[PDB]
Amino acid sequence: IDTAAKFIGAGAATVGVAGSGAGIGTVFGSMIIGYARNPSLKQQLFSYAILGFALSEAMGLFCLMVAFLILF
Amino acid sequence: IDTAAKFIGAGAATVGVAGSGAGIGTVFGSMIIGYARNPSLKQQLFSYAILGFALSEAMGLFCLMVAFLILF
Amino acid sequence: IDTAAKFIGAGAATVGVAGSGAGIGTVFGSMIIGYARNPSLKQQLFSYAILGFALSEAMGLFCLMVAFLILF
Amino acid sequence: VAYWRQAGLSYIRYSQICAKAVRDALKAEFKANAEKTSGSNVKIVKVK
Amino acid sequence: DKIRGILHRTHSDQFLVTFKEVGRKPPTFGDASVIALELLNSGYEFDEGSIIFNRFRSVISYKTEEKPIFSLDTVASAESMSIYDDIDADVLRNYQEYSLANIIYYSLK
Amino acid sequence: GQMSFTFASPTQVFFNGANVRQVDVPTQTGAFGILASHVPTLQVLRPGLVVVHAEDGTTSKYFVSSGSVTVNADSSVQLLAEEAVTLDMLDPGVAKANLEKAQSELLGAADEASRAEIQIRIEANEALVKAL
Repeated sequence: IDTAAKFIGAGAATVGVAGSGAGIGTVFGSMIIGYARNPSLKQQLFSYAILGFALSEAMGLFCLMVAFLILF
Repeated sequence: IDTAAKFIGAGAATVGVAGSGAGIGTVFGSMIIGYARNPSLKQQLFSYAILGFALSEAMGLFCLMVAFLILF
Repeated sequence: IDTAAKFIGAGAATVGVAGSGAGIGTVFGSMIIGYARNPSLKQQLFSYAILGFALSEAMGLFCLMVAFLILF
Repeated sequence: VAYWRQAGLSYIRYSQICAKAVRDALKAEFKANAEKTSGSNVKIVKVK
Repeated sequence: DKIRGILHRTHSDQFLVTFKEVGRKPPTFGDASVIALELLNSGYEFDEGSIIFNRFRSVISYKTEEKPIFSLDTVASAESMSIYDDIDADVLRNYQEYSLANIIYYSLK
Repeated sequence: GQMSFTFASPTQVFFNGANVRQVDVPTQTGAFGILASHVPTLQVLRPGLVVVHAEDGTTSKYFVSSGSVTVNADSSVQLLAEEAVTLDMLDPGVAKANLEKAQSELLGAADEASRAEIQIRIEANEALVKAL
């Protein structure tokens, strides 16, 4: 009965990372419309997308680590 | 019952690619409305939308990779 | 008990096809607003939509493909 | 696009009316400077 | 008048419109709008042009000069406007008309 | 910083090469603010007030009618307007009466473009009262 809980738990805990990709498409989908209005690429705009991918994935990749301790 | 825990987990962890499915649908919804202002197409407008796709679908594809380990 | 794990893996895996159905509303929504700027439509404006529509549905079918593997 | 668009008007024909209303809301003191500009003096000659 | 009176012989069939009663009273901006309005609503859809006038240097010496008029929207749609912002072909239609009334008022003064 | 603001009527000049950090212009297709390094555009005007914020403690409440705002590549703008008057030359009392009379002719317009001319006139008097 311990085995029947560990495998449903982590697979439930994987669901949330779908939330992460559905915002992380926006943070490059705002930089496409960002650079196409004002070519300010090499300055601070592109580095925000480097922060923007790094931040929201940290909301995402921790949820995968939640799945591991249920599995282990 | 021991084989049943294999089946219940992957169908739950399947859905973590649903948002990453829509997370690539908006990065192409930008480049329509991005290019239609500034025809600088073959340059880094399109080359950035390539990078946003393969990064986001990989985080969806790793969600399918854990579906196999719950399966196997 | 052996039949019951077939249908949770059938029901829960089919859920993820909802997400990519949300994505192709974006790209066909964005082609309406991109055309209203710059009527160069029969060129790569409309062709990028059929680029994007095939690429998002490929993820959603990739979600639906495990529903036929794990059920059978 | 607006209502003055898609009905067959020009932006000068827009700009004539909205500037004429400002010259009607002026007082009695600054009415002469609305009479000053008042640029209806050029005649029209087309040969046909 | 005296432009039309000189050119009445050689070029009587290349006239579009002629504007008389000019120069008695001082010119104003309303007369630069009367002329520029009738240059559009005539039926003649043109694509380039130029204006000739006498820009003066001093009391003694003037000079007859030459200045072009980019009236067409698509010749004003080149590489140097793709850097610019959200201007469409409707905003640039309204803007390029207004600069026709500002080159006439410059020429009239 | 390092801006240039020019504000000229046909007959008079308000600002020449003197910039103060923030310009508010009523655009035909919305509104904007000039951040002294704004991404450059070529816009045209609607009837509405221009409130230039001087450095100088206070603001400056002008009211244009129809002009053109050209912010350019270097940090420098050129705002030219046709009827750029201040507030105290206008009377509010005549501006109240001019509204509903142009609404009365709106139903009495038989043609489609002559009625479209009436829709231009009611919009300018609507921005007249609310600015006051």
